[PDB]
Amino acid sequence: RRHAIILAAGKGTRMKSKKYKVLHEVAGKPMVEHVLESVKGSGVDQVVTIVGHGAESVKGHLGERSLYSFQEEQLGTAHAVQMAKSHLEDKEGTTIVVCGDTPLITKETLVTLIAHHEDANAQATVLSASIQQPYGYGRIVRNASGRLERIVEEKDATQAEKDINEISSGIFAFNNKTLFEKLTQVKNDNAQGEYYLPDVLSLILNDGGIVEVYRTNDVEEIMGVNDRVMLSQAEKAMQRRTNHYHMLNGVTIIDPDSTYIGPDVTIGSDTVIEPGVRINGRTEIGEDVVIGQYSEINNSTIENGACIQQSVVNDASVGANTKVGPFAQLRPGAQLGADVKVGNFVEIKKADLKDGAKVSHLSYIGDAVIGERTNIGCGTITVNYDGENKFKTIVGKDSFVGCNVNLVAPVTIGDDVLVAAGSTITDDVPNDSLAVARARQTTKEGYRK
Amino acid sequence: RRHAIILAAGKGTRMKSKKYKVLHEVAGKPMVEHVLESVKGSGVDQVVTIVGHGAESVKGHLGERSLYSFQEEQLGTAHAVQMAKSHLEDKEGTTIVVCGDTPLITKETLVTLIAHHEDANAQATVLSASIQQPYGYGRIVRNASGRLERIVEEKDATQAEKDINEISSGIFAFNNKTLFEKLTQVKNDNAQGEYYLPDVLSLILNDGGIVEVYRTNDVEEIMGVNDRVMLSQAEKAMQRRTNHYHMLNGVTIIDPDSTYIGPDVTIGSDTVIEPGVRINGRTEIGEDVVIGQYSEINNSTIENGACIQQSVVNDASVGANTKVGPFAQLRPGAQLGADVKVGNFVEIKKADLKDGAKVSHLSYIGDAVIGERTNIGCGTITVNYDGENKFKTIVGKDSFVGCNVNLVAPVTIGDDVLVAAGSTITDDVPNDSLAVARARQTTKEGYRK
Amino acid sequence: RRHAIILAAGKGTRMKSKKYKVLHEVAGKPMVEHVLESVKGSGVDQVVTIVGHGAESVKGHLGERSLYSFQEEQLGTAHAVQMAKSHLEDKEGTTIVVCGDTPLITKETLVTLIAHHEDANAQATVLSASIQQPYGYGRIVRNASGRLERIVEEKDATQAEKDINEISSGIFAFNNKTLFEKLTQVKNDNAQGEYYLPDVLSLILNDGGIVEVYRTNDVEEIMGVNDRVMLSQAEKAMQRRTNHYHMLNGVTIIDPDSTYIGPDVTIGSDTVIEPGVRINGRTEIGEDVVIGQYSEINNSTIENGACIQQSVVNDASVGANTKVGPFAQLRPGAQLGADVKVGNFVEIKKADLKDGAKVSHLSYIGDAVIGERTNIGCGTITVNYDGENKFKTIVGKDSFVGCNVNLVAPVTIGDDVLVAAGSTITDDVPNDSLAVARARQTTKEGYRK
Ligand SMILES: CC(=O)SCCNC(=O)CCNC(=O)[C@H](O)C(C)(C)COP(=O)(O)OP(=O)(O)OC[C@H]1O[C@@H](n2cnc3c(N)ncnc32)[C@H](O)[C@@H]1OP(=O)(O)O
Ligand SMILES: CC(=O)SCCNC(=O)CCNC(=O)[C@H](O)C(C)(C)COP(=O)(O)OP(=O)(O)OC[C@H]1O[C@@H](n2cnc3c(N)ncnc32)[C@H](O)[C@@H]1OP(=O)(O)O
Ligand SMILES: CC(=O)SCCNC(=O)CCNC(=O)[C@H](O)C(C)(C)COP(=O)(O)OP(=O)(O)OC[C@H]1O[C@@H](n2cnc3c(N)ncnc32)[C@H](O)[C@@H]1OP(=O)(O)O
Repeated sequence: RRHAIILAAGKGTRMKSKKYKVLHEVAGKPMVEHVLESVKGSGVDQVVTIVGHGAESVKGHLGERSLYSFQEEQLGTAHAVQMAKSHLEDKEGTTIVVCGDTPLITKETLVTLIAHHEDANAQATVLSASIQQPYGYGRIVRNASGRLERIVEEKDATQAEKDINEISSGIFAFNNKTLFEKLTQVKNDNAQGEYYLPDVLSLILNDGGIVEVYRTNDVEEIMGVNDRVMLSQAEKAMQRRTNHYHMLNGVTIIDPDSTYIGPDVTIGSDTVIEPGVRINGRTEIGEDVVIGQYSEINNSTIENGACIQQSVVNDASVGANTKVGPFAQLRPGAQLGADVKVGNFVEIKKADLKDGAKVSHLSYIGDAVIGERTNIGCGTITVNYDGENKFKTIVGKDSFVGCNVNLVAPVTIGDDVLVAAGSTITDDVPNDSLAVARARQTTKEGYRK
Repeated sequence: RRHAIILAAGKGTRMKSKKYKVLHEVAGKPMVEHVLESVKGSGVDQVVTIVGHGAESVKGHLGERSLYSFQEEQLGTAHAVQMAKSHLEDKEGTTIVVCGDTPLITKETLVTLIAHHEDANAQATVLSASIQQPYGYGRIVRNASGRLERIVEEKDATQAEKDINEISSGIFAFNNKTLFEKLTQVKNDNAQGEYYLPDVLSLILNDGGIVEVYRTNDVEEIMGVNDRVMLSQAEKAMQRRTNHYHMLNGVTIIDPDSTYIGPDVTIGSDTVIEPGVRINGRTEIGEDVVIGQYSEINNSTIENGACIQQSVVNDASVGANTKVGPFAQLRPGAQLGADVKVGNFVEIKKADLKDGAKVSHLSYIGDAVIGERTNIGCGTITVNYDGENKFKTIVGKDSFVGCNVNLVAPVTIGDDVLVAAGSTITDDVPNDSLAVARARQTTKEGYRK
Repeated sequence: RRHAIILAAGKGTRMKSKKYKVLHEVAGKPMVEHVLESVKGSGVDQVVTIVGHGAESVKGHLGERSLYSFQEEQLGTAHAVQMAKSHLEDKEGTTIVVCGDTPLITKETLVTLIAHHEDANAQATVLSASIQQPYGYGRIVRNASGRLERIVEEKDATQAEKDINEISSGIFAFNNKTLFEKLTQVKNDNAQGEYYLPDVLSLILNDGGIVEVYRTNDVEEIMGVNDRVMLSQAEKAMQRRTNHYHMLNGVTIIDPDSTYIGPDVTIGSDTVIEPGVRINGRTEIGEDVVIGQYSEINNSTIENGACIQQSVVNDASVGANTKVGPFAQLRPGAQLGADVKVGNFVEIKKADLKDGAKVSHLSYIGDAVIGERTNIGCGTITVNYDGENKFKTIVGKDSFVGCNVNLVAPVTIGDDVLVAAGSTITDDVPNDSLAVARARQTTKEGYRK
C-alpha cells in the first residue's frame, strides 16, 4: 500500500565525474543508498529506481532491494517518474517521489509526510520547508484552508510571492492511481521541452482534488547535492547529526569536528572516541571502549573494554578487554578473543586468537589458530602462501613461539611448546616439546683486530 | 588562611555514565583535576572535596592532594558544603566554593576573587559574569554601593530583573567562620527539599554583613559541563586557549583546530606542530623541534632540534637533533641520546640509545643499552622475555649488528663488533670480533627446470 | 619592461623567532616563495629581494630566481626600496613593490594591477581594498576623476576620512624611472626617523603626475602576517582557496577543513581525498585515485587508479592501479610499476618494483630492482649497507622470495626462482632455481614433560 520512486538518472554535470551523481558517497555510502534506507525505513514496501544509460553500477550497488526502470531521454521529472509505470501503474496506495541526491532525508520526515497525506485523504502532498534566502525556489502559496493553492516558480512570480519563505522541496506523496493518470496529461510546452512533475499538482487542483502541504522544520534535510562542495557540506551535516546523537547517548567524542561515524554504527555508553577516528559500515562498539586517535574501523565488532589505538580494522571481531595497536592491522576474518594483545606493527588476517593470546610486535598471523594464553614472539610469521595455495597453521595453548620464527604451513604446534628464536619450523611439534632449527654461534675474536 | 571546598558528588545524569561526572576528562585529565590545579594555583592551602557513594575512583585519582568529606544524601549545595565541617568548621580565613565540573576556571580569576574578597573585608563574595542570553540564571541585583542586593532566580523574578545580563556563577568566596555559622541556619522549605548555598548570602545580608560581587570578563571560564556535548565544548575552549598561548609565545601550529596540547605541556620557541598532533601529560618540548602530523606524545621530554614523525611516544626522553619515525613507538623508559635515528616500524622500550646510535627499521629494542654510533640492522630483536622474566642486552659502541639478528638476553656485544645478518646470538661477543650463526647457502640450479 | 621589489628584511618581532619573518611557511613553503611565484606568474622578468643582516637562509632558499640588495639599517620602506637602485635605477618600465609577508597575494591581482597602471600611463598605482573595520589603515581619498587624492593615515585623519572603508594595501606599481627619482626626495622628518614609501605618491601628485587606484575585491589576499596566529589564519585561508578549487574541478574531499593540499599539487578528476591527508611540494595525482586518511605525500607522482592508505610518500612514483599501505613508507627514489602491491609496515627506498610485483608486509627494499610479478615474502630484507657503502640487489621476474630472507647485496636472483623461508642469501642464484640457507628442524618431544 506504499511505494517509492527514486530519481537516479541525473547526469550531475557540475560533479565533473564519469560516475552517476547519486553514487558519490557521504559517510561511507552512496547518496542513493542513504535515500533508499530512509525510504524503506519509512514503511515503503516496493521501491522503483529510475536509471539512465550505463547504470550497471547503480543496479549493481543497490541490488535486489529495488526495481529498476530505464529513462532513455532526459525529458523532465514527470517523464522520469512515468518510466516506473511498468511496475506501478496498476497499484493502489501511496507513492512518494524522492531524488537520490538528497542524502540527509530522514525516515521520520518521510513517515510523517505519508501519515499527513493518508490522514487527509489527499491526492497529493508536497514536502515543504522554510528558508532564510528563498531566491530561486518554487514558493508555496497556501489557500484559505491551509492547503496548496499553487507552487510559483521564481521566473513567474510577483513581487509579493517572492517574499514567501516556504518553498517546495521537490519531494511529493501521491495517490498512486491519480499520479499515473495525471502523468499522461502533462505537456512539455516550455523552452526546455521537458515534462515537469509539479504540473501533476496543478492538474489535481484543477480537478477539485485535495493537495496538502507538509512542512519539515529541518531545511537541512532536503539538501540537494549538485557539486562536490555541496557533497562536502552533506558530509559535515551528517557528521554533526550522528556525533550529537552519540554524545547525548553517553559516548565521549573528544573532537566531533574531526570524528567520522557512519549512520549504521552503534556505540555503547562510556566509550571514548579520540580525534580523527573513522568508523563506518555496520559496526558495533560495546561499552567502556577506547578508540584511539586516527584509527579506521569498518564493518567490525568491538566488545566492551577493548582499546584500539591508531590502527586499521576491517571485517574483524575484537573480544572484551583486548588491546590492539598502535599501528596494527586487522584484516577480514581476524577474530580476537578476550584479553588478547595485538601490538605495534602486527597484521592479523583470517585468524582466530583465543583468550589471553599475545602477539606483541612485528608479526604476521594469517590463516591460523592461536590457542589460549600462547605467546607469539617478535618478528614471527605464519608462512601461509606458497605461490599457489594458502595453508593453515595451528598453535596450541600455553605455548611460547620465539622471536623471528617461521611457521611453514600446513603445520601444527602443540600445547605447552617452546619454539626457539630464529627457527624455521617445517614439521609438526607435539605437546610439551622444545623445537629448534638454527645454527649455533661462531665467535671470531679479534677477526676485526 | 585560605581553604577550598570542591563539590564532586554530582550524579551527572545527562552524562549517561557509570562514572562520576567530574572524572570525565578534558585535555587529557579529569575535570576535577583542572579545578584542583586552579584552586591550588590560586594560593589555597587546604582543599576539601565533597564525594558521594562509591567515590574510590575520585579519591584514588586525586590522592593525598585533597581531604575528603562524604555526602550520603543529595540535599543541595548548602548541605554538600556543610559536610566539610569536620575539616574546616573551626578554621579562620577565606574559603572558596567551586564545582568540580567547571574545568575552564582559571587561577587568575580565583586569585582576584580572593583578593577582592579580602581587600573588602567582606563576609562573602559572588563571582559573577555577563552573558548575552541570561535566561535561567540567577541575576545579580546590585545596591547603591555596588555591593550585592540579592540574587534573583528566574522563577521568582520581575520582568525588569529578567533583563539583567550579570548572573551568578555559583562560585563564592566566604569568611570561613561566617560560612559554617550560617550553614546551620539554612532551611529546605522548598519543593526540592534541598538546602541551597546562595541562601547563606541572604543570611549575611539580613545581618548587615558585607557581600561583594566580582565580575569576570571571561564568561567561558565559568562553564558548567552537564552532558557530553558540553564536554566537547570544553575541549574546544581549552584547545583554543592553549593553542593561542603557544602561537603568541613563538610556536608555529599549522592547524590549531586539529592540534591538541594539554595544559601541562611546555613548548620552546621556533617549534613547529603539524596537524593532528596530540601532546598531553607533563611534556617538555625544546626549541626548533618539529612534531610531525598525527603524532601522540604523553609525559615525555623532547630536546632541541628533534623531529618526531607520526609516532607514539610515552614516558620517554629524546635527545637533541634526534629523529623518530614515521610510524615508530617509544614506550615508557625509552631514552634516546643526541643525533640518534629511530626509523619506521621500530619499537623502543626501557632502553638507552647512546649518541649517534641508529635503529632504522623494523626492530624491537627492549631492556637494553645501545652504545654510541652503533648501527642496528633491519629486522633485529633484543630477545628480552623468556615467559618468566625479562633480561638485559648490552651492545657496545661503534658496532654493527646485521639484519634479522636475534640477541638472546642476557648477552653482551662488545665495541667495534660485527654480527652477521641472520644470526641468533646466545653467547657474549668480545670487542673487535665477528660473530655469525647461520647456515651457508645451497643453490639447486634447474631444480625448477 | 616589468620588475619587482620584494621587501624581506622585516625582523617580525611578534613572531618570537630566530629566523627571518618571510621564511616561515604556509602550505609547505616560505611566505616569500609564495610572493615570488605570484610576482613571476604576473609577468615580471627581474626580481630584487631586499634582505637584512644574516640573510643567507633567504638567499639560500630563493637561490638564483632573485637578485638581492642589502638593507643595513631599518630606516623605512622607502629606504628599503631604494637599496634596489644598484640593480634597477637605470631600468625602464613598470616596477611593483610587494612585501614578502603577504603569502595569499594572487598573480591575477598583480596582473590586473600592472595592466591598470600601464593602460592608464600612470606614474604610480595603489592596490586598494575595502574592509569592514578600517581602523588603523591608511584611507584612500579619491579625487573627482576617480584617481588618488591622498592616503590619509588614521593618526592624521578627520572624522569623515575615518569612515572610509577603502584602504591602502601597501602594494604599489610604479613607473620605474619616476620611482627612483622620487626616492631621493623622501625625507624622514618624523618621530620614527624613517623614510616612508607612500611619500613617493604625494611627490608625484605635487608634480601633476597620474596616480591611479586599483581595488581588489578580495581583501583576504592582501593579508600581512605579523605573528603566528596570523600565520595560522593564512594557512586556513590557503586551505579553503585550494580545496574549493579542487572540489569544483572534480575532486572529492571528504573533510576539507582537515585536508591540506599545497598550491603546486595537481589532482585529476574522480579522485577521493580522505580526511587528514597532507599533500605538498610538486605532486601530480591522476584520475580515480584514493588517498586514504592521514597520509602524507610530498613531491611525488601517483598514477590513475592508485590507492594510498595512511602512508608516507616522498619523492616517489606510483604506477597505475597500485596499492600502498596502510602504514607503508616510500622514500626518495621509490619507483612502483603498475598493479604493484606494497603492504603494511613496508619501506621502499631507491628501488624499482616492476609491474605486478608484491611486497605485502614487514619488509625493507633498498637500492634494488624487483622484476615483474615477483613475490617478496613477509619479513624479507635487501641488506644494502655494510657500514661503508651501499650495494645493489637484483631480483628477476616471476620469482618467489620466501619469508624472513636476507638478500646480502651485491647479489642477483634470477627469474622463476624460489628462495626458501629463513635464508640468508650471499651468492647469486640462476634462473629456475631453488635456494635455501637454513638449519633443519630438531624436535625434542617431552623435553618440557
Ligand atoms: C622480544 C620478544 O618478543 S621476547 C619473547 C620471545 N622469546 C624468545 O624468543 C625466547 C627464545 N629463547 C631461546 O631461543 C633460547 O635460546 C632457549 C630458550 C632455546 C635457551 O635454551 P636453554 O634451555 O636456555 O639452553 P640450552 O642450550 O641448554 O638448550 C636446551 C636444549 O636445546 C639444545 N640446543 C640449543 N641450541 C640448539 C641448536 N641451535 N640446535 C639444536 N639444539 C640446540 C641444547 O643442546 C639442549 O638440548 P639437550 O638438553 O638435548 O642437550
Ligand atoms: C637494510 C639494513 O639494515 S643494511 C645494515 C645491515 N647490514 C648488514 O646486515 C650487513 C651484514 N653482512 C653480512 O652478514 C655479510 O654476509 C658479511 C659481513 C658476514 C660478509 O663477510 P665477508 O667478510 O664479506 O665474507 P666471508 O665469507 O669471508 O666471511 C668472513 C669470515 O666469516 C666466515 N663465515 C662466513 N659465513 C659463515 C657462516 N655461515 N658460518 C660461519 N662462518 C662463516 C668465513 O669463513 C670467514 O671466516 P674465516 O676468515 O675464518 O675463513
Ligand atoms: C606470509 C607470507 O609472506 S607467505 C609468502 C612467502 N612464502 C614462503 O616463504 C614459502 C616458503 N616455503 C618454504 O620455505 C618451504 O619450506 C619449501 C618451499 C622450501 C618446501 O620445499 P618442499 O619442496 O615442499 O620440500 P623438500 O623438503 O622436498 O625441499 C625440496 C628440496 O630442498 C631440500 N631442502 C629442504 N630443506 C633444506 C635445508 N634446510 N637445507 C638444504 N636443503 C634443504 C630438500 O632436501 C630437497 O632437495 P633434494 O630434492 O635435492 O633432496
